[PDB]
Amino acid sequence: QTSLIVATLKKMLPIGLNMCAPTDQDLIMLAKTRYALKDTDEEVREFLQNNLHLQGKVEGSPSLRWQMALYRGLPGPEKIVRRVQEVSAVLYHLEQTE
Amino acid sequence: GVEIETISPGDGRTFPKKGQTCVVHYTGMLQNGKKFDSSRDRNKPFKFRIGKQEVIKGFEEGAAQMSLGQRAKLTCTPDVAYGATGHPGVIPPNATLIFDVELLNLE
Amino acid sequence: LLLQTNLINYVTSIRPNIFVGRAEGSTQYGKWYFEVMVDEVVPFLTAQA
Amino acid sequence: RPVTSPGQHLLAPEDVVSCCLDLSVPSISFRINGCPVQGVFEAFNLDGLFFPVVSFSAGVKVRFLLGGRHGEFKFLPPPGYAPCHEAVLPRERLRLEPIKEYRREGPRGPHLVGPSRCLSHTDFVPCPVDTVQIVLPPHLERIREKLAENIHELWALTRIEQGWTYGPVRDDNKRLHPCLVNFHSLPEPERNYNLQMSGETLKTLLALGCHVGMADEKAEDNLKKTKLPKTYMMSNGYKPAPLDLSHVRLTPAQTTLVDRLAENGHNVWARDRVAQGWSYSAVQDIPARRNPRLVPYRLLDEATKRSNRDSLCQAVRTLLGYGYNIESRWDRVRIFRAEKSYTVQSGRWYFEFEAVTTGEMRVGWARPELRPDVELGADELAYVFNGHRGQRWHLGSEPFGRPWQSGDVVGCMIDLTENTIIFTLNGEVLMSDSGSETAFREIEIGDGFLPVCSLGPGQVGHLNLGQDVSSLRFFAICGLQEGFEPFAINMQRPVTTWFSKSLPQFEPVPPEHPHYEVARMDGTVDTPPCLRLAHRTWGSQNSLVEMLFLRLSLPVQFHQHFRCNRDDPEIILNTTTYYYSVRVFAGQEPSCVWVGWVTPDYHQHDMNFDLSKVRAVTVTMGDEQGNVHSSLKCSNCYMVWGGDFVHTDLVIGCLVDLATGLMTFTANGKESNTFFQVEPNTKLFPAVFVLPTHQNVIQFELGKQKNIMPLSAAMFLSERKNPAPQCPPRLEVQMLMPVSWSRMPNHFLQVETRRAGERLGWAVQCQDPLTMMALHIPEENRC
Repeated sequence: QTSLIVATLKKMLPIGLNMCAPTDQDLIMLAKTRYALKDTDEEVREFLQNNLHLQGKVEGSPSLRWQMALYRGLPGPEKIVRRVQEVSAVLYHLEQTE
Repeated sequence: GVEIETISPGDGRTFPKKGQTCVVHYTGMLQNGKKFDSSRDRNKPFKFRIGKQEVIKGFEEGAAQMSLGQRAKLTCTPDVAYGATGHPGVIPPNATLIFDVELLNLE
Repeated sequence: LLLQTNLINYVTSIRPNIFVGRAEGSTQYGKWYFEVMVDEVVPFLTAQA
Repeated sequence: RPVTSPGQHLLAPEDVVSCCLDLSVPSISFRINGCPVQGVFEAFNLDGLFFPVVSFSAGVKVRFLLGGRHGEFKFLPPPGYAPCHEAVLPRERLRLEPIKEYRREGPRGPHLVGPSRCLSHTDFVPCPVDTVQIVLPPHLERIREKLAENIHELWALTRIEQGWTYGPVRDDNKRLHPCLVNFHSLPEPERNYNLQMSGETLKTLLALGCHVGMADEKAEDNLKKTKLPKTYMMSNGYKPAPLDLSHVRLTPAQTTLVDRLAENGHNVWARDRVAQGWSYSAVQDIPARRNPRLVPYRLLDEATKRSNRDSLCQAVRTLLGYGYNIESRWDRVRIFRAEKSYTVQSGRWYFEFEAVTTGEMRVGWARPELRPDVELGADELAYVFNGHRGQRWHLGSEPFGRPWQSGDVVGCMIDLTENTIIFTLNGEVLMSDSGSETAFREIEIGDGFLPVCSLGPGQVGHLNLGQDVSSLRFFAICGLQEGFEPFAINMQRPVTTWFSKSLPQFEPVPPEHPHYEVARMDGTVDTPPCLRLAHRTWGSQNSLVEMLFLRLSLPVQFHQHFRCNRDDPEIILNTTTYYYSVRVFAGQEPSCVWVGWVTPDYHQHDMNFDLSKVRAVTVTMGDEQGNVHSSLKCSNCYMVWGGDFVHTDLVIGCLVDLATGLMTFTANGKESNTFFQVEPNTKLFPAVFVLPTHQNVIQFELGKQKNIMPLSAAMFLSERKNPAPQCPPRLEVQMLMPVSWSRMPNHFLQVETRRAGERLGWAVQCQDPLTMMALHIPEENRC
């Protein structure tokens, strides 16, 4: 059956995704992979504290170009890794229950 | 033996004279409406001189009766334009030609 | 036999919204009149008249 | 065709043209600068309505003159001809418009336009229920009298409120009227007219099927009259006293009865005036018998419809108070789709569709091989959502979503990773009745998908494939965070679109048609080559029967200028007459077959074809004195009816002489009196129209006759001197299809229209040139 918890999480997800910019896409896969193994939350936090440079370059795909147009024009460091870890944890857990 | 019809009026006072050169813009087509030549496509007026046999007889006789600035239509019989030979690859044998000639300047 | 090619101009039409016809028992008149006045024309704006 | 006129020349600045139309005897004539033109257009078809028109290319400037407040004529019209401005209908406003367009500019982008409803020439002839039948119910005679009395009181009150007072002779300026008297004091003829009118209200109620009968015998003696102050008193002592009907309430059926009683009464009056000879005009003219409101009730102004309606509503209330109670298919849709090269087979895509009207429209995704003459969603080639009433269409219909409103925008999404389609409305995902969040599922990639939409008559829509991301209005709300992308992202140029054009054309009959079959028979010693048609579902429960139009695929051409058992070799070698015949098998009614020829410009496709529906026109030329010296008949269809030669087979033969332009027909070897004539440079196709009634229908035959060549000698240059009948592969039969795909241009002409002034009229203008590269097919004479 479909519980209320998963339904409300799906409802709330889009804002969570909108919180982080597309440039941080790769780190999300990296965190998901590290969550495939039981990488303690703080262990992942400290780990990504050093590999930040691997973030996607502005030089790159056509896809990043028009997406960034939009992310800038919205009305508005360690916070970045915090956001990525938070999103990735729930993403991996939700995937494990497809 | 050439038929001439008027389309637009001209000055009515200036006519081609011996020793002059006629500058005209013309469009040619067959009797069935199939276009085969047009000087306006090349965007360059055609110049010819009377009496030196540079063009077919029909064209010269048609132009000799036109005033400066006049636009008219000409019809030429096969015996006056190309006869039973024609222009290989352009005009077939025994073809009647129709022209849309406008006289621009005389010199 | 072979297909031909050329360059041609576009053409369009305009009308006023009035309609008249002929029928048994119709309430419409049978004779009508109108005029047109031309101000400017460019005889050769392109290679075609 | 050349015409003669003084100073004959092409239209030039400062020229003025005038056109005259006479419908009593179909005739059209022109004048230029007041000089009569030497040509008239006479004897033409009258199946519709005429309108003025002008056509042009870039680089012109013209003004319309219509008289009256609009352009003033530079030459007085001939006697009996009316100015055109008098034909404006009461509910319309004069303006200049294009003709049957499918596109227009919009505030943010071009709008797509569906077909348009048009009036018919039969909409101007009234249709009253008025029949010879008379009622004369003896039981309604008393109420006829009482009704007339109250109608008079109400009328008098209406006059007196507007300042009318009594006098023995009517005076409109002083507002004196002799009818402001007691009803019983009116002159007998006026009383009788009033009684007749009351009786005809009652008779018209009965003709409309109303049941009218006494129900409350107490109601009459409980009625009271309205008591007006003395300021409503006339000098003769008369003061109106209409019934107080404030307690009366029409039922819905009675309201409907009032709405029906007034429309019929107006139509009867209209047809009476038409019989009296009056006609419609934009200005009243009593001597000319022209009245401004001489039109049927369907097309009337609301002010008068409501006015005349109230006299019949009040009448019904009085009656209730007195105790008696009473209680074509193809031009109806247009489809737009994207070009096949933009087909999509993976990813996730999004586009928007805004509805400017709340009518019948559809939108969705379609496959490349979509047919143009099948309503979207009725087959397996489309997945669309109908917004008029919440529905989803695929091989049928099912409830879904909710109906839209003007200004709403719909978002369409397709996901080829999960094979699902989702619809949204104003950013809100539409929900199925059964709790499903996806319109369709489990689809297969197949060949791909394309965006598609359709518009019904009178509808307008706006389509946005998303070339400019900022243009989208709800992409951010739903779709941006789900990984969907605009359909037209990263494109240098706007996407190309195709639409369905309803202009019938001839195409070959498919080898796999489910209803028709054509077989090629080779010649023998006794018979020539033939092409026969068969109906392959005759007599079954799902057979298809309808008019059929056929022609062969190659024409015959007339010469460029006219002159002035064995076969003799010289005669046949020097002849210019060709022959062909048609055989109709027994069991096919000859009354349902037409045989003859047709020109390359035939596009009728009529479902009730008769020889009276063939287009025709006559053009005549003369001299200044008016002496006619040339008359020509023009048409696009030269045929003879099979019923004129009315079991056993019937054979019809056709002849043509290419050197003289003459045509003749024979039936069973016997000549006929019918014949035609054409001009030097025409093309003709053999043709046959038939309505099948048997398994075996028709058979083309390509034989010959004594000293007459077969038409294969005229069709093919190589066989110009070979008298042996033939039928090469290039020769085949074709049928007429009603709809086809076509390509929308990328740019359109810009035209400016406005009212120059009271004396100058309306103006049109166009300056920017446009051109395109055309491709011509020599044999069919089209590009």
